[PDB]
Amino acid sequence: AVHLKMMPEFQKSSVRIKNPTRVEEIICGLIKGGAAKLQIITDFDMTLSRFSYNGKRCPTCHNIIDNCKLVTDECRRKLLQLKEQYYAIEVDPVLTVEEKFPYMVEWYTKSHGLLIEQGIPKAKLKEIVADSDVMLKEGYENFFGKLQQHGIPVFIFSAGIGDVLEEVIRQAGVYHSNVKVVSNFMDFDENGVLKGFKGELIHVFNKHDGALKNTDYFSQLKDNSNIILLGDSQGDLRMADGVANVEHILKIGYLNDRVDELLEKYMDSYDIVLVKEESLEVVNSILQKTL
Ligand SMILES: O=S(=O)(O)CCN1CCN(CCS(=O)(=O)O)CC1
Ligand SMILES: [Mg+2]
Repeated sequence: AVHLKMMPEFQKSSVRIKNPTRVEEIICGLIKGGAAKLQIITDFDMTLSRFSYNGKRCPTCHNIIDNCKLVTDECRRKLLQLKEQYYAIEVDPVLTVEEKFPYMVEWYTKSHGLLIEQGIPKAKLKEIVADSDVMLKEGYENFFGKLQQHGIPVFIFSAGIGDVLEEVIRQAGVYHSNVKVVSNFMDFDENGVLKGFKGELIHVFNKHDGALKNTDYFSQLKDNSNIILLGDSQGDLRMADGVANVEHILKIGYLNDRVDELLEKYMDSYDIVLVKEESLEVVNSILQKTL
């Protein structure tokens, strides 16, 4: 039997849970299925990586390139203007999420277009990442470690930049064979210089589309009918839309900012809400019981 009251990780003040009885029954099912039935579906930026550090906001994978030595101050000025204009639409309470779709396509196309003009070589991504301020959430080594030990499928589905994300986890020593990355991947020219992005754009609000376009992955994992989903946006809730069969799914959401505005909505839509929480200890505690 599962009792959250007796799990110390669940007593942290960052832990908000609307329906603890329901959470216990989902976790109960996760434990029952063990390793053989488990898979993880997660975004990257601000979920696996930190939102802030020492009162200073940490970079998204996109920001790692924005802030690097290969990008000029005038470009960063334009990237910031794009962000100020378009982020206001992202967080706009009046527009429906569907209405925000074209605006997100514009923002990401325009910001990716600014990076392309700056001339980013593939060979420099290692240095750029090593010199960046990116941080993984506390407990990432045990997170990735226990999962790889038990061969648990991990699907990292990111609206960020796939090449950057991959370099982050590679340098962290946690890009193991069980980890599949679906993101916006760079397209390089004959000289190994960024000229564009591959495939269909993934942004904060269209992850449903990509979830369905990964049938290959999810049908291979038909038996993995128990899911742990980790997100930090409302859009991350769509990341399991491609899952073959669902027996139990637990949804854990990092609420990193806009806390007063979003808390009620997060508590209604995620089973577990982690408020201004920079660790993976709650998910790790569930894995400890399950694996
Ligand atoms: O062998 S099986 O795979 O069938 C289930 C055993 N598995 C191994 C470790 N235990 C004890 C950790 S805890 O319950 O103290 O967290 C959790 C579940
Ligand atoms: Mg994110």
